Amino acid sequence: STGSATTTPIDSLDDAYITPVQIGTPAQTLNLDFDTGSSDLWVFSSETTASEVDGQTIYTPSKSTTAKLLSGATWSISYGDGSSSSGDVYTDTVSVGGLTVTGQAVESAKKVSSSFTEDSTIDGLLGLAFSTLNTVSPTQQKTFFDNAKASLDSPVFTADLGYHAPGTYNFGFIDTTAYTGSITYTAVSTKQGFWEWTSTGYAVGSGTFKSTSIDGIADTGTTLLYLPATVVSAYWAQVSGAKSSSSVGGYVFPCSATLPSFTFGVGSARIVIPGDYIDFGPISTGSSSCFGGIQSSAGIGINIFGDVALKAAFVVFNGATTPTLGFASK
Repeated sequence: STGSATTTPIDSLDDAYITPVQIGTPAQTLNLDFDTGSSDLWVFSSETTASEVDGQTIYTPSKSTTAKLLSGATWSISYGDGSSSSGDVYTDTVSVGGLTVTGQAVESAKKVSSSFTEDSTIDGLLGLAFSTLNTVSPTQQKTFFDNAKASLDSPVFTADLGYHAPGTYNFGFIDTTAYTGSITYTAVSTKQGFWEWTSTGYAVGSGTFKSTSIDGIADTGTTLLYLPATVVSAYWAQVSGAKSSSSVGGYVFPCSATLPSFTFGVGSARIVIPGDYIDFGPISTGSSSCFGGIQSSAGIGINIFGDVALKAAFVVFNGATTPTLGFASK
């Protein structure tokens, strides 16, 4: 089997991407944030505290003929941005882009933090990291990908995120029309439960490539590119007037600037992030200070190749017995 679904930016900045997901019988379509940095499929639901729902579409298990309470199971998750959610669990039929999994754990939110309530465009998350990170207790559950894997034509999914445009998540096949050149594969460590890999270095604009090992995670659920302070300082030093603002919470730059590109290494291959991808616009409405898309990972404890980096590539998440990542230009 295979699946193929379009993923759409939630706003003009590409702050996140939503993908329609069918849950239950008859289908209830929710728009979920596919997150390769976590391993829970959780939704706004009929059980979510009413004051914490503001425009999201909800899953109502009582209206699904295939829903079953997973008796005694609970979940509770905290993300890198300080957001959180928790609740109980149903199993139900879940389809993505024509690929169906029966008996998928659908984590029904009873509580969500303010950042989730305030984002009306995101109806929940679909985690695509390793199932070792799934928070369901006392019986840990499998991700949609892990449950689909055995049925897929190839044990892979691919992320093809757009810049200010829709893109695609495919399951079970590699669309050879969706990228240019060849795919470079690189090793993955699953020790922390992430798609963790080591970049071979970086360049700023037209500058020379610096060969240096940068361990980090491929995380579709993180907007920005978070790298070591040395790397980030070297980037922003090439932008007149850029500075790190403790008041704003990262590097800002004059909105009048033209940003340089950023290159990262994948083995001997190179992925170029155009400068425009690094512009996250005014810090507040009407400001002439703009927020940067490359930020320091200092204090986060991991480097994160978020959407800013991933959207510059066609990315293969190879879930074979020995997992690997692949990157291609596009």
